[PDB]
Amino acid sequence: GPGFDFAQAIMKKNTVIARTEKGEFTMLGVYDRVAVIPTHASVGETIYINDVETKVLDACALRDLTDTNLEITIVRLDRNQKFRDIRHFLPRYEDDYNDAVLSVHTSKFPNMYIPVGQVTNYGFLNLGGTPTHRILMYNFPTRAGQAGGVVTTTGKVIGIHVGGNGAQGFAAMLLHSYFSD
Amino acid sequence: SGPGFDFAQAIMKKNTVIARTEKGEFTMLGVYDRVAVIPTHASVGETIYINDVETKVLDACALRDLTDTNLEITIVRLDRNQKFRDIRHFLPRYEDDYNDAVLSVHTSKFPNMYIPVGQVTNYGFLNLGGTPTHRILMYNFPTRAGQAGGVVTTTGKVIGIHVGGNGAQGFAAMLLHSYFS
Amino acid sequence: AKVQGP
Repeated sequence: GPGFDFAQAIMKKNTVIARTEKGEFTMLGVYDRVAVIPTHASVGETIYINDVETKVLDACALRDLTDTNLEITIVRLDRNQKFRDIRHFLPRYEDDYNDAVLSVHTSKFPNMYIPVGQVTNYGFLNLGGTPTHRILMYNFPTRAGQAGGVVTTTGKVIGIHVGGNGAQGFAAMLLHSYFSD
Repeated sequence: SGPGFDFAQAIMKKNTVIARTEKGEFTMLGVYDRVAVIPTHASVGETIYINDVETKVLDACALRDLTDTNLEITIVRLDRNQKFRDIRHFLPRYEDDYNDAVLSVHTSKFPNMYIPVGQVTNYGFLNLGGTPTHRILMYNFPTRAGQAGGVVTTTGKVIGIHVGGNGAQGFAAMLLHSYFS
Repeated sequence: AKVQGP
């Protein structure tokens, strides 16, 4: 299929298993030594990348123009490998999507590929008492340990999984402007 | 682990078709020759669409055990020219529990789905939609409608096909080598 | 449990 082949290429080439004090997360490498992870991971001065302690050169919890949390934390890693540049796969603006796939890879959820289908630009969301913006929503019974999962469509990496409420899953948008220029 | 995911992918690529009956699309596992299996509640008829190709059902057998209790497995002989790769040597010979299992589904609704469902436990009994059923496997994953027929595998073992769920757990009918002796 | 076909 078209979605699965692309999703698997992003997972194999541009993801690592990140482990913080909060546990295991799927982490997407975007370019150079820059990666993203849900802010609730509570990243620190060091982080385990595929079971190798790695120095965190920089970490920035993103906020929008309204100073509202986006639940995405950009991380610059002190590692030898450089991520393949996938910024041209990132959407340029907020949108809705169809035929989306959620891909997760952790010790608990290894090689998980879920066609979630329709993805809605929900926008505002109170995530555990924290106002959040730019949230995508899909119908999927979420479970703990999937935070950081990559949401892709036909040829685009559109967001990362940040939470859910039993029957719906929520992802933070990935936008080209976050990493460009 | 990669072996499990790779094995599941191989089974799906070589030994599965999209079967459509009057009830909808099911994941169908090919076992050997022109023999395949599908959950009995799919209501196989004189004809069945195999990847959108009307195929005559040369014979069908809804399996029941020595107690005349439903097993939810229907063996079907298909009038086709292609021959399924013989996978009967991957079928367990007796009832057992398994670890690190994968549920794999392929339909128009769930294309190329791969779910690490974890530990699998066998129960002699399940009341499936009011129908007493025997030789059942349970896993703790919120499976949903449209996944019936999905293949349950571990590395080197094709152990069952998905048949139902309760919202929080999934249930598969067990595949045994003696069914295809 | 309930049969979970299409």
